[PDB]
Amino acid sequence: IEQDYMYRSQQDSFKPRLLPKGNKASDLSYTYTKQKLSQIQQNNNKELF
Amino acid sequence: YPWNNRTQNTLLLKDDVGRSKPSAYSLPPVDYTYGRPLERDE
Amino acid sequence: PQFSNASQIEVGDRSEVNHRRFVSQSKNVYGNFGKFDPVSNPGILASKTKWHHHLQSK
Amino acid sequence: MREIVHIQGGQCGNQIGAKFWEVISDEHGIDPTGTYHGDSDLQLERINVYYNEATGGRYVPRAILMDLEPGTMDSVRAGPFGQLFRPDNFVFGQTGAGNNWAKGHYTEGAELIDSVLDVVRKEAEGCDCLQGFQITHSLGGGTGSGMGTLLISKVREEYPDRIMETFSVVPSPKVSDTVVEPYNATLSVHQLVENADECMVIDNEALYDICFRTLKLTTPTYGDLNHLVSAAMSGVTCCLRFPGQLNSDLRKLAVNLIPFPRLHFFMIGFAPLTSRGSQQYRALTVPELTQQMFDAKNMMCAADPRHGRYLTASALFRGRMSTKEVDEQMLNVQNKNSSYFVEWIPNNIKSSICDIPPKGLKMAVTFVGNSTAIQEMFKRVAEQFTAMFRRKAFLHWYTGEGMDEMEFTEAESNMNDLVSEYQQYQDATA
Amino acid sequence: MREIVHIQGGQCGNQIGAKFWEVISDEHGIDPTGTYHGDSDLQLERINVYYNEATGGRYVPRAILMDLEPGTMDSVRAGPFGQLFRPDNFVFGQTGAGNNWAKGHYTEGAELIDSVLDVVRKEAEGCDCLQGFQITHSLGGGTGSGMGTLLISKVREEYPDRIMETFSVVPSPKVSDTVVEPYNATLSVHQLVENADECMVIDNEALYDICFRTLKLTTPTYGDLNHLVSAAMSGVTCCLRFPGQLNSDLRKLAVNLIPFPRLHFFMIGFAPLTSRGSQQYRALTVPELTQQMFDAKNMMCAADPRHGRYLTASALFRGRMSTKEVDEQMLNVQNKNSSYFVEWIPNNIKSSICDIPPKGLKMAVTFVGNSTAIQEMFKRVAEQFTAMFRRKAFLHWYTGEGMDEMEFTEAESNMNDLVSEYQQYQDATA
Amino acid sequence: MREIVHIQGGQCGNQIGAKFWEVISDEHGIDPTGTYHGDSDLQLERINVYYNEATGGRYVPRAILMDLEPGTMDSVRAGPFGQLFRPDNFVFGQTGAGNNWAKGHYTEGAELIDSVLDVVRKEAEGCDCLQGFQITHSLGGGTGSGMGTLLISKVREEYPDRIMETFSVVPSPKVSDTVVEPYNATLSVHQLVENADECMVIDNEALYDICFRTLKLTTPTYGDLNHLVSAAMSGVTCCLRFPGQLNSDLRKLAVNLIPFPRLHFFMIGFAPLTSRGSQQYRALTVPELTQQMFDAKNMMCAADPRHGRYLTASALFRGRMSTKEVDEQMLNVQNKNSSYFVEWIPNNIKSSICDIPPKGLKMAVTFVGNSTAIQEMFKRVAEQFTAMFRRKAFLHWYTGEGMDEMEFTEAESNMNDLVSEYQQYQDATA
Amino acid sequence: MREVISIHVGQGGIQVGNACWELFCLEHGIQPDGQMPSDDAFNTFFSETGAGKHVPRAVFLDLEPTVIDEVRTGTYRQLFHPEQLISGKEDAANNFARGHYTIGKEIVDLCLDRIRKLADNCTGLQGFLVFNSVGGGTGSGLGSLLLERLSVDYGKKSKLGFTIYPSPQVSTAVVEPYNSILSTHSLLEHTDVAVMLDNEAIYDICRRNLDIERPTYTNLNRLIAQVISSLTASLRFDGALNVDITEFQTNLVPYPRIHFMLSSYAPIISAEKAYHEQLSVAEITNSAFEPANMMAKCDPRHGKYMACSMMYRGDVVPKDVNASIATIKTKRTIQFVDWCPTGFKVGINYQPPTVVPGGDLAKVMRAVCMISNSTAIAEVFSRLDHKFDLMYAKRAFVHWYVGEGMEEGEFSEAREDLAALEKDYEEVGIET
Ligand SMILES: Nc1nc2c(ncn2[C@@H]2O[C@H](COP(=O)(O)OP(=O)(O)OP(=O)(O)O)[C@@H](O)[C@H]2O)c(=O)[nH]1
Ligand SMILES: Nc1nc2c(ncn2[C@@H]2O[C@H](COP(=O)(O)OP(=O)(O)O)[C@@H](O)[C@H]2O)c(=O)[nH]1
Ligand SMILES: Nc1nc2c(ncn2[C@@H]2O[C@H](COP(=O)(O)OP(=O)(O)O)[C@@H](O)[C@H]2O)c(=O)[nH]1
Ligand SMILES: Nc1nc2c(ncn2[C@@H]2O[C@H](COP(=O)(O)OP(=O)(O)O)[C@@H](O)[C@H]2O)c(=O)[nH]1
Ligand SMILES: [Mg+2]
Repeated sequence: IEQDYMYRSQQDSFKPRLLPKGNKASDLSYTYTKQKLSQIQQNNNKELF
Repeated sequence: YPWNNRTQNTLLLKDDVGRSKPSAYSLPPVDYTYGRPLERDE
Repeated sequence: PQFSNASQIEVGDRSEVNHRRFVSQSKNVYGNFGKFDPVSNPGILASKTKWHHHLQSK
Repeated sequence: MREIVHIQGGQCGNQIGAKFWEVISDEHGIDPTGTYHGDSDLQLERINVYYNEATGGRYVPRAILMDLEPGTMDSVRAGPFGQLFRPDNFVFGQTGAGNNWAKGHYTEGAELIDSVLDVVRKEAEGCDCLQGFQITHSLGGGTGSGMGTLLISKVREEYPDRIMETFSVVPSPKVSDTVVEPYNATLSVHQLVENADECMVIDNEALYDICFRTLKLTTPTYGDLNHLVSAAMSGVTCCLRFPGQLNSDLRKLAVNLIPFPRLHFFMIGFAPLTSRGSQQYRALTVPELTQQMFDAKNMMCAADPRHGRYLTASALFRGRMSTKEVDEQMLNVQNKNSSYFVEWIPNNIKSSICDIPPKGLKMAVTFVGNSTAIQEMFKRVAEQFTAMFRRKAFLHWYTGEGMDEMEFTEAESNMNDLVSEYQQYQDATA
Repeated sequence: MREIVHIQGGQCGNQIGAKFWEVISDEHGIDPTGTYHGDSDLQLERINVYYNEATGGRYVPRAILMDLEPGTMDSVRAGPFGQLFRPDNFVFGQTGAGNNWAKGHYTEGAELIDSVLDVVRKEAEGCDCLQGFQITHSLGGGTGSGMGTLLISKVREEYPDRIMETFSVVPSPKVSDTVVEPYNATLSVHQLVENADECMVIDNEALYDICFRTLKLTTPTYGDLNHLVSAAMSGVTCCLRFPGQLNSDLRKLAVNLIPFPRLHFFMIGFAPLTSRGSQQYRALTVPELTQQMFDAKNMMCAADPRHGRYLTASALFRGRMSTKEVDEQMLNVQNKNSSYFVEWIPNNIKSSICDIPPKGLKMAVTFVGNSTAIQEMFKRVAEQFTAMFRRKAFLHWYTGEGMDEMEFTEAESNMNDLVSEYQQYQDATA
Repeated sequence: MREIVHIQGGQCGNQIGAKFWEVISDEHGIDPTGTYHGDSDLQLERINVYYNEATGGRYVPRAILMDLEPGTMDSVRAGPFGQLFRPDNFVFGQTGAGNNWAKGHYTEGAELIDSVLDVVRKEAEGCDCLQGFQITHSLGGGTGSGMGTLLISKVREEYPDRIMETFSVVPSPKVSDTVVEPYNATLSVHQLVENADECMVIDNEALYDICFRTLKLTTPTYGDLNHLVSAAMSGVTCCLRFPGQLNSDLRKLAVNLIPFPRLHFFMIGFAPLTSRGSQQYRALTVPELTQQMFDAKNMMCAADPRHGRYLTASALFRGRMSTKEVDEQMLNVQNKNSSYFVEWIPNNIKSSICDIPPKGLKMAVTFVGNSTAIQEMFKRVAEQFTAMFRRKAFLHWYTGEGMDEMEFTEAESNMNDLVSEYQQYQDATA
Repeated sequence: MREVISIHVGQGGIQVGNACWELFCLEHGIQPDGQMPSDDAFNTFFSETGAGKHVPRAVFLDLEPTVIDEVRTGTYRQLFHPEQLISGKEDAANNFARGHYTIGKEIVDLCLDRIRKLADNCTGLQGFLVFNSVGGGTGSGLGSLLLERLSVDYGKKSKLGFTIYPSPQVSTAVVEPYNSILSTHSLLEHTDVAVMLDNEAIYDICRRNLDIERPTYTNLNRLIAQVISSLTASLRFDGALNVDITEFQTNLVPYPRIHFMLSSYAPIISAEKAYHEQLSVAEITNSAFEPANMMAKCDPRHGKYMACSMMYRGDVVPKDVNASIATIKTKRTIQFVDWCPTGFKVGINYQPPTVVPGGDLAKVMRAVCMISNSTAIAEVFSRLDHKFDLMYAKRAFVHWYVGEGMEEGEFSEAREDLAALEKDYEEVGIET
């Protein structure tokens, strides 16, 4: 009984972690936005050969 | 975690035995003097 | 056949979560004292009171 | 504190008790291994009313299982939630009673009764401040109706002050199981009237009618009737086990329900009861709860409340609600149906509120009513009993075991006196 | 100017697409020969959204038709308005799927999608600024559910920023005509939630429900059901093609209806709907339209929205009216049904006005609602899947093309997680 | 604008209501096609009271039709003025009640009233401001008395403040055409006293008597009787639709005419009634009108008011006249017949004037009276009830489908109490 | 330097007392744990622990632990001294005999031990406050015992009893008339002043003024605490006209037998968003005299007034009260006994009434509390006498009392004590 209560007490203290971060196509669009917005400046940076 | 006589919720869950009754509210830390002080006249 | 009593009358509908099931009226009504910025605008007080009463009832 | 012990007797009593203990364990968050699984801290606040502390934190009920046949105990133990009970409380005979009131009250009871008295007195001395006794039995059998009432009489003898209430499943005439039902039922009524402080009668016909009409289930079993009885019975101690606006323990009910000491037979009912295919809509408010409470067909007895006048009534509200509405609804019911209430008892309805609703419900109501309609169920049993005593058949087995017709003659006269004095107050005017 | 392309697959998708283009052509006054017939210049101001420009002053739709069996394309050509479609846009297989998800998604779908992906890539480049994609297919069929969901995966990979909308028809357990529909339905659902930005559920049971009772026509046919979907399909994108007091495109609706990206399953309904012998008797007004819009039986899904909570809702009014009728009624319906709307998002309803009514009507409303009550149809489908999968019935066909049981296991977990996520957000309080 | 809705049930309600809508449409100048072709502007000022306008300019009555069989609904649709009623307002079953109260109130009535209650609810909230309800049904029949009284109870718990009227065709033993009248007559009366605010009883024998003697018609038909009842109905709400000197609506009638809550049964009459061949030989003056409306044989009930004392009466004059005669004649008839008016209430007659009389008439009067002479209908019905209930004849049909003799006793008991109290004030003195 | 001790007995007294101590800490800035965050008015109701927290001057009595441990586990566990929360073992169960002769004597000794332990600490006692609901066993049985014992322990010390008499028609018990009659005889000569606080009137005020269709016991206690706060506000706050506790019962009591009061409070303003109104003194006084506004179901127009005490708190000027009082006298519906030409006593306090955050009432600059003595108070005694008449006629529920230390006698003189009391009101109000 003591071990049962130890296990339940240690397992019951963890729960309030939700942080909705589902990203399946939203992540793809987000990466596309970063890529274009960050790489336009880098495109207007290269030195000619 | 209030299992039986383990952690402070209320005296009913305490039901302490053996030596004394456990601390309940907060109590002063270690060695506070209890009561109205005296012996002052300026 | 199913052995023993095998009751299925299911008096409670269940599948309903009541987070405030064990909150007594004597406990909750007398000790909220939540928010209530000491503002002098009657409208703010009235809106806050309506929201507080809605939260208490629900 | 103010704890109550449980002693269940007979097959009917054990069937009631198993489901009752399952219901209580579910309410208080206890697994069939006696390990706490509650979520709120109010669940262990008053667990000591029914439960005790064992080493390691295991909780065990104060139930005493007693009968004459081992077939009930070895089945209730093999069933679910049977591990809570201590085997020391498992006491039973080996010869049976044969549903014979004389046999189970005179012959084999005299020597088996010592062990059950020893265990019940051990439990009573173990508990700190006893409040009352509860016993579940039936008057249609022999071992129950006889042995239980003998035990009740003597435990009253050593505890004349503590209250004591019992639940009785009185036999019904339309669905009869035993040919000797009038005999032992009359004997149990005679031995119980002066011993039980409170008595609650349950009709199996009424349970069938309720389950057929409002539950709309085509196939009922003994589990469902036991479930209804267990719910209605556990609703009584709600304010005793949980905080409420107006707590009202068993002693409070006794004062407000019994006007005269010989009138303590009650009918009970429960609400709400929705169908299994109930749509998800609205919520239960007070007016529908009280309407279904005072509905006559909701009563758990074959006696029709509209056939008589209510001496008094009691309502046990479960849930979180205000107090004005329940009082004005009781006053509205009284003003609407004053013809069903005797007029020399103004405001003859008691109300109580408990702040912990049954799990899975928003609101619930328990009804206990002392009405003058129980005279019919006494009258029909008496008519059967006199007809089945004039024959003087099946009488030789009863008389050949130490008794004779004197007890029957004095019992029928006493029970007739009960009906006469019970109708006297119904016909009395202010 | 923010045009969209149309893609339709499967037998059901082709019939929905065949009748949908008839409604749009009539709305913009295009004859079966592809020549303009309209009266006002407003019908030509935004013609480029759906029709490309061809020589001679004729228009051709930018719709790609796909199937695994060419018999469907022979039928769609011989129907009315069948000459508008460009013959190059037909891409077809010569084998068929045979109501098998595996065959249409691994063997035949993979080898054929190279051709169709080239066509849709060519169509997208032609436009100056793409707005999005819309898909019409059935989730119970083989080619529609199998290859249709794989094309969505490929298109999403190469066009991330664009929005995708799917009018999906899932089979209901009441009107069931395919034994193996539970397998290919759940497999597509897991794939659909991964990539599709918007999903709109349609049930043949609900379409039959509307026809029998609302329109009161004795013998409906598949043409009647296709007409209801086509009316709703054109309504959602109306304001993008016509001016109005308040503008709204597909992206705007997606922003105001999707709080979390995994919750993108909506239900649609169309109003008004009147019988032939009842048009002379009903007065068309905004209060009448709003009352029918939230009617539970008016939805095109088997899910009953009164069993859950509307997370968000949207309304697109078509016709000429003042904003007071719109704004006041949406406020009124939210106040009277505060129990059917979740509390932590106040004012969770969106209104739009377009001043061009349909032909023969003076007012029309298209409704798109996001509700947690849609989880129950997923539960019913998953209920039938687990009943069949434990016995591994009809499994050797699905394992015959290399797909293994772990994908079957993966489908159950992801489907259950989606159902659980709906339940969590319904039972939440501030 | 304080509009009223109409509900008609049973065969009587359908026939009376159909004839009623003919008179009102004629009064308001509405053709059977629903297009206005009236004469004066006064006919449109308050047309919203009885009619709803649909798009296109046609007016449709706001009436609900009730029956358990399509036998009478098809005829009224095929008859004249049958195109006015909206087809969505026709609700019916397929089994019928068969002159059984319980069938229309417990088994078939309960399952069917869910649909019709939706129609009434939609009709009520659609209009701006309710004024009340008016009911036309029969108490000696199955579907009219059974389902009819159930809906009165159902709508009462939803609209507790709105007024409600009934035009009840109670049976008379002289016209004996049903052998089960006393059973379902008492039950309907018992339910009608707690919910209906105003009841106006009608008898066929009284109506037949008026036709033979006053109109001197050699052979009448239900068409003639239905017109006389419809004439009284329109006269009650005359001031609610047209300008006048002393307007009086339905609520003003109840306040003046109901001294006590349980005294709300009235007897009505109409004047002037004149034979065809002797119309031009007599003058139309207020002294002539007031002489006939107090005639004991002019009212629609077989009871003789000269066997009791009036508590309160009301007269609703119509047309152009002088208030001096109206006030003087009422005082004159109240003094010369002081023995027929109860003393402890002074000036127990109310008068009202409306300027617009019915088409083709100069002046008309509707008389509504509250007299103790209505106890004869309840006394005679109760006598037949107990004469048949004593032997329990014709009883198994009721008790075989969920009815019990308990509420037969309750219904008879309450009605008998109503009789005792209703004639109590006849002997009461100040 | 001035102190008052409050005693709570029974569930009715405990619950109403919980609201009062919530109110008092808010007025004086005391946190729920008792620690001052971030003078000496609190000395009337609190005693300093020496450094830091404060302790209320109260003791809680009941025969059931259900209410007491709820306080010990609620949000106010941090405040009370652990031994003033006296808890019993078994309840009286609406049985006056049990609370007076069976189980009340094992706890009354403990209470008086704690009673003296609070009186000796203080020095300037003015009077005792006791709260109880008369329609119960332990509420009335212990209250009668405490008053009788305290009568000989202290003698001339003032005592205030805010009893809650049963409503004319609504009630929660069925044998509550028995307890009310017996206890009334005990407190007819043991308490200096008592007030009528039946439940129906408080329901009517909540339904009408607050416009609340959902009133429960929480709302009623909040209204009662407001009367208490206004009643003792002159003791701890500076006012234009200070009036003490001993200033009350020397002015409101013509003869020692007649000392029953009734209360009224105004204005009762809901918590809405309107501009409200200034609520001048002249109009708030008119509402205080409204027969429907009285906190007891007593019709003052059915009798004659004897004396009236009115308390104003806010920024009320003495001239406004004097003008308002004169207008009230001219009104015909309000009349006084001939042998009492002057019958008004007024007290004015500067401190405005406080508002509980989350409560129902709103903030107002003016308020009035009324305590009056009228001949009409004889009507409540008559109705309970008739109710108790139909009870004792057939001797119902009597055997429960008889078997628990009561004999048949006490119901006899309890009748005659009220009959004598009723006759006293009739003869006082007659014209000279
Ligand atoms: N105003 C108010 N009155 C209450 C409250 N609780 C109980 N009462 C009154 O108390 C009366 C009945 O007494 P009980 O509730 O039984 O309390 P008691 O008198 O101490 O008796 P016990 O229950 O044995 O403790 C009722 O008539 C109520 O009027 C409350 O919270 N507020
Ligand atoms: N409600 C209910 N009735 C029961 C149950 N078990 C038995 N009965 C009734 O009890 C009657 C027989 O009682 P019996 O077994 O002779 O009682 P015993 O002699 O004390 O065991 C039968 O008519 C049954 O209807 C039960 O679990 N619930
Ligand atoms: N609403 C609608 N449903 C259709 C239509 N045609 C077929 N269906 C449904 O689609 C199901 C068969 O799908 P199927 O043709 O095998 O899909 P496919 O394999 O992708 O072509 C049937 O159960 C029909 O109910 C249509 O025109 N409209
Ligand atoms: N005045 C009048 N009475 C009618 C008419 N139709 C039926 N009745 C009377 O109604 C009684 C029969 O009622 P019934 O139609 O069977 O009631 P239901 O079955 O509930 O609809 C008969 O005695 C008729 O006299 C009508 O058009 N006018
Ligand atoms: Mg108590």
